Amino acid sequence: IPLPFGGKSSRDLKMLETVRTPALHFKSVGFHLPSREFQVPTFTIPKL
Amino acid sequence: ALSSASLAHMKAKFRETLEDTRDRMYQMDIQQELQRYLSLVGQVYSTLVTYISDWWTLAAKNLTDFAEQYSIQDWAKRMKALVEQGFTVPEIKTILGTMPAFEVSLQALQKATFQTPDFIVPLTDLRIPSVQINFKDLKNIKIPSRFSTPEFTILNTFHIPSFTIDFVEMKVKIIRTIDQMLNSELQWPVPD
Repeated sequence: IPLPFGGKSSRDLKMLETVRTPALHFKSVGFHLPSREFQVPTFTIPKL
Repeated sequence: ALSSASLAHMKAKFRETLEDTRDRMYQMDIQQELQRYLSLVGQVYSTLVTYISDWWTLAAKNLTDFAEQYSIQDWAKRMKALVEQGFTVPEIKTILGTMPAFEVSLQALQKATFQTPDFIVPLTDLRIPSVQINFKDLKNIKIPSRFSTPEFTILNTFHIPSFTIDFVEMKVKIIRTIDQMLNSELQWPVPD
C-alpha cells in the first residue's frame, strides 16, 4: 500500500519535539506555576 | 491641577501608570514576531515541497514501470518530458503593467520560484516591484528593519512621495507620545 507521506515520521510532519505547558509567575499574589513538558508518541509511516 | 491636593495625587497616579505602560512598551517588537512567523511559514513551505518532490519521484517511477510493463516507455518518456517541461505562460499586458512570463511544469512548481507581478495597487500610485521569491527558502528570508514604499496619492488628486516604513520608528513615536504625557506637568506635547 503506497501510504501518503510514506517513510515520514511524526516529527517529519512538523510535530513539536516537546509540548511545554505555560508557566505563571504572578508576583503580587506570590503564585508560581512550573512549565510541564510532555513528549509526543513517536511513529513512522511505512513507505509500502 | 498641580495647585490642588486631589488633582496632584491624580496626576501622580497618572504618571505612575504612564511609567508602567512605557516600561511594558519596551518589551514589544514587531520585527522579531514577524521574523518568527516568516520562519514558520518558510518551514511549512520547505516540508510541503519536500513531500511534493518525494511524491513526484514515486509517481515518475510508477509511470516508468507501468510503461515498461506496457512496452510504451517511449511514450512515458514523452509524457515525463511534458510534465517536467509543460509550457511557459506568456507575458500578459495590462494598463497597470505587464505580468511576467512563468513556467508551469511540475518541476517549475517543485522549485516553487515565483515572479512577483508588475502591479499597481488600485486607487494609488504604488507600483509593487517584480522580483523572484522562493517559498522553500522563505524560511531563510528575513524581515527588513525598514523599507521604502512607492509614491502615494490621496483622493487621486494630491501626491505623496515615497515614504519609509520603519518598525522602530512607529514604536518609538508611540513611546515618545507616552513620555510627552509623562512630561506634561507644565508642557504641551509637540505638534509633530
